[PDB]
Amino acid sequence: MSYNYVVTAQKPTAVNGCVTGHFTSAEDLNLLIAKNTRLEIYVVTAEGLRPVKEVGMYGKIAVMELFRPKGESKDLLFILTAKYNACILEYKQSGESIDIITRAHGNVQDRIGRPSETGIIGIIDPECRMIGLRLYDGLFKVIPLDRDNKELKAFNIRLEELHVIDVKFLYGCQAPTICFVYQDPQGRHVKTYEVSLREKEFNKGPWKQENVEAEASMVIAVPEPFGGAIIIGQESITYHNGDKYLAIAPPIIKQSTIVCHNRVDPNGSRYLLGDMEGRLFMLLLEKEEQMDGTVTLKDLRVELLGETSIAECLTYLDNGVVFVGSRLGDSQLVKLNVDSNEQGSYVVAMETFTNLGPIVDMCVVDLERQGQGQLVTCSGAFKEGSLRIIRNGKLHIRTVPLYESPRKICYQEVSQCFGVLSSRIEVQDTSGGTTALRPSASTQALSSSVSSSKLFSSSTAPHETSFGEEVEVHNLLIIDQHTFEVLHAHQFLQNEYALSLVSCKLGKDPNTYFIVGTAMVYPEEAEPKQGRIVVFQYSDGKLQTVAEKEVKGAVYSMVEFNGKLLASINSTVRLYEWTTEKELRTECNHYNNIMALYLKTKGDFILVGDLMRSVLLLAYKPMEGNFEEIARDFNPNWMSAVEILDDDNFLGAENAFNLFVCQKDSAATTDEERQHLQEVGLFHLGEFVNVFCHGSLVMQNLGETSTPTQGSVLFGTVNGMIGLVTSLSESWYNLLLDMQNRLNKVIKSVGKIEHSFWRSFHTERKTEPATGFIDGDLIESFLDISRPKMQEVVANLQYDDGSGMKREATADDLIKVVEELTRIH
Amino acid sequence: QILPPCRSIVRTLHQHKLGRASWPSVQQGLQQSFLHTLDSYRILQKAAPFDRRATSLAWHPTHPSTVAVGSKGGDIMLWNFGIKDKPTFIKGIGAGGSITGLKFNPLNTNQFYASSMEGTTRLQDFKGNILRVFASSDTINIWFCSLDVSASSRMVVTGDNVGNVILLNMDGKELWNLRMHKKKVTHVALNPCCDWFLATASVDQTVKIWDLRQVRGKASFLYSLPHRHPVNAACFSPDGARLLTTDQKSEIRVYSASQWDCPLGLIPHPHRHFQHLTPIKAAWHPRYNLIVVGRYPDPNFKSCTPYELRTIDVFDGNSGKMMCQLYDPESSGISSLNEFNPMGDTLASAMGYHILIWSQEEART
Repeated sequence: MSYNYVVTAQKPTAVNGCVTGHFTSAEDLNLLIAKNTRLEIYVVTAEGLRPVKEVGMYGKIAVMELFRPKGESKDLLFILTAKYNACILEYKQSGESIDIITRAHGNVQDRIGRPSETGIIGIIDPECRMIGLRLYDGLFKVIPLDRDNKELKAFNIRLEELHVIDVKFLYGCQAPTICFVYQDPQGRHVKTYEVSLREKEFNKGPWKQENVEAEASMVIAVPEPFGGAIIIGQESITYHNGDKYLAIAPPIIKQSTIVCHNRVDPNGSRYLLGDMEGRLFMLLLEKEEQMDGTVTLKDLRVELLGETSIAECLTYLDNGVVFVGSRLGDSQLVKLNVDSNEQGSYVVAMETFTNLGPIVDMCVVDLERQGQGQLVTCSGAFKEGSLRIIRNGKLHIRTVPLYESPRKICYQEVSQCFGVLSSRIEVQDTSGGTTALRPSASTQALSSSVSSSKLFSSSTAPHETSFGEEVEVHNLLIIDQHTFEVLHAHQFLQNEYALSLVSCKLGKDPNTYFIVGTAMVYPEEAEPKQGRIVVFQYSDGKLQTVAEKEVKGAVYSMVEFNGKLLASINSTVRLYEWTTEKELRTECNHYNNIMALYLKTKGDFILVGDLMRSVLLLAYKPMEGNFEEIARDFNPNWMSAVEILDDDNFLGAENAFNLFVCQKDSAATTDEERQHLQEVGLFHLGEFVNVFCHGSLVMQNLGETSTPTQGSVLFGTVNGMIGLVTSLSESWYNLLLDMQNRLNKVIKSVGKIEHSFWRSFHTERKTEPATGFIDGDLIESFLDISRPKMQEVVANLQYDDGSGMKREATADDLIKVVEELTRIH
Repeated sequence: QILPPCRSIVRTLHQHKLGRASWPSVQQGLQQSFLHTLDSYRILQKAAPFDRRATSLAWHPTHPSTVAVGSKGGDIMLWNFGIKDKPTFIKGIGAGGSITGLKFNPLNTNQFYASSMEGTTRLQDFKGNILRVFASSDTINIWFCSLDVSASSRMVVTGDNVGNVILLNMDGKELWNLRMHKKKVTHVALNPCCDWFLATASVDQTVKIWDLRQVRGKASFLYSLPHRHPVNAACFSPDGARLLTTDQKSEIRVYSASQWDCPLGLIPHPHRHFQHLTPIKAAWHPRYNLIVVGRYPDPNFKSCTPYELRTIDVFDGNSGKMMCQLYDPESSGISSLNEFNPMGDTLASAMGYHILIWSQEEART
């Protein structure tokens, strides 16, 4: 009965993977980049990148590696999805038409299995004898690379080692051999196995197991003439090959974990290394000659190259140019010089590529013109953190670097500024408290303040802190709406995290306040036992503390409610009134919750999102001053966000990247039945939704009666994808669902993956087809297919143009429909 | 209360909102949180009696506060909390018609399947009307023992005291009743993520994994796992990848997908079997890797804990060790059965002549 339409407005920008090779031709140097559903293919130039192609796959690209079997003139591409769709692809170009043809596809999902902690791993042997996949503990999946393996059939080998840290195929082995690091009660160790296809089993590797560093975390399989493997840990770097053993402990690497690596020279003589702080290092291999003409590794040395965005992945292209693919910050093209500049860095940025992710919060404001909404998003993470300001007229994006992590944002019209919660990282100083690693918005504000509310220190205890523990220091920033200058910074207490923020008017008081909810953080607490509501007033460029209220828990969420303040603290919902003396005073409480993370409101109704118990509909009862439980979503769901479509329709998002829509049971004849919401809509989005918000980007044609869509809810994602959800009537839903089926019979799916499988509701507990949701991306895909195939899509399709009698639909009719639909975002 | 290394909940939650930290780390922390709050279930909420002993228990899957229970004397009760409308009852012969298996109908929640000592696998309503008998012994001193159902496959299955299992459709159509074991079968269960391989447990010191579509040839089974003692239950997880099994002397085992034969781990715990006592059945928690079981002390068992009372023990699945202990005086009976709701906020216990509800704390304004 709830019918909705969902569409992408800005595709994801975060980089999930990157590889180099020779994909489009043996002579071409290609770069492939994976952003979570999108694959971008560029040509490497001396100066940078020429875009050649961008495709969407009906799947989350989890593995992406290029390989070149014997007898092939150019490389093929293997991709694996999170739903375990494996496929081998070939590049085909003819004229200006480029198409990726499906050479092989198959579903490698097991009938049963638990996904592993360190996630999916996929590797391809250097000699293209087999593909290896780590999906489940205790198993190693092998897809033999036979020419006949067009279904990508596979076999399982038991792996005795259940907690695998990393694994790679070795080079220079005359049979396929894997080398992998695993964890057991004895610590972390490195081991090898040969892979026997004809026995479908492991055989003993060529050299024995070794104990490795306790935080040994990455394996690199070294090519000839060196051969062997390098193991990268947090405190040590080792190389092992048979009787060869060499370890180094450079102090430089202690400050941040190396998390990505890349081979510079095809013979392995140099690597680039990136750490969690975005530092970029060179790793250099010294050769040792031998009388027999082989070459072994003599020594390893590391030299700091410079600083980048925190890199998820790196690929050296050519000519000292490196592509830095980031999910946490903007991706980059950088140039490597042999000699340093004045400050000693060898890195110079060439090009920056936008990253909207992570989108942790956002709001819509008519900054410049009435009715012309612009989006302001809390973007990024640590020193790469930013605000992003997005406006139509495709889109113009202004970036405001903050150098720290935003959490929430709201707009305060009467002061013409924004309030933003943020957090920076500090470490212990030489003798004193803590120090920040660089300047940032909270440390570069026009004015500054310090706390004095000593209600926090109730039975404080001294805790011994080892040298250099990092801490999150939280602040509230006041930001100019026009210049985005840091107007003010208010620092919260030490070890106190600010989690929620609202700007609102309360009671009969005409003043507007900034309201912040916090929690005191100790390491050993499973949940918070203390927190604050803090009411500030902004005037004369500063925050003034207006009021405080101490509670025994974390204030997850707050919202203004008919001049009152509703708040959720761990398993409780409390309602406070704002007194003439400027204090919060409790009206009523509700207790039946596990963990109330998410709140939204409409009228007197409240939608509560639980950590693990999907969603709940409460009502405030004004004629008794307490709550009545209206209904509950009795399906468990690990929520990430909720939203109210309207009085009757309730939106939720879950950890398995699905959305759902619930309604009251209209056909209920008893209170017990009336209390059950029914999950009437389901849809696999494929993204992690953190935030919904009301608003729209497209200019509203005020009084635009008779459009297909009703309502407008934008949402932001970790990958920087921005989407819109809206409501639909029944007839349009029926029309567009029939369109989906007809289109899905026409569109060529890369890897021959069925669209229904892709968009199917899927968890480790249940798999169900989608319902109640239209895939706006699928509808939009109508406009790029050829006209005869458009006529095929509408062949034998009954269509009602406007208001009237039904008739045969023409291609132009549906072009007009989809074009009208494109203007909603 | 006593818990191992873990910290920084709000940090981990935000890291998940950033994509840095993976979901299962958060799931681990929140499993820890659920156990932490479970240490505050100590205030026993509710107790409920009726006539002759309780033998089997089942949860209304969709609804949290409703539950069905079946007695030693063929007495069924259906009970909701916070209603106070004098719960629903149906009586039986009262002496030798002990129902011993009970799961709800996923279709008509006011119905239920049942297996009886009378020798009548039936499907019957809570109003009293017998909808349909499914099988029959047709000779006394031969009765049914086990029962389960699946909706995605639309199958019903049930086990005997002699060694043979029956498999029907919801509308009859019996193509089964070949013998599986030589003696009584205590429990049987279907997979949730797939639909067509099965698990069965028996008094034969063996637990068996079947392929209900492929095997037809009188012990051309798929897998057979041995034991040191008989088994009272072998129940799948909801995820489907970890199989739990429980003995009669002192043992629990966790088997994986990978090599059903060999075990991952053994969870020793005493639940020693007895004639007049209701047999013990360990159980999963539907959405974590926890296990919840009732204890029945043996003075000869090597206790790890120095305090040995008639407690309800909770464990973590993939480790081996414990995390919490439920106890409440006024209820010093021994909770034979324990089952969490599929919902995840409530727990039912079956003690001798008593049904208990162990819900969380009610706070104060």
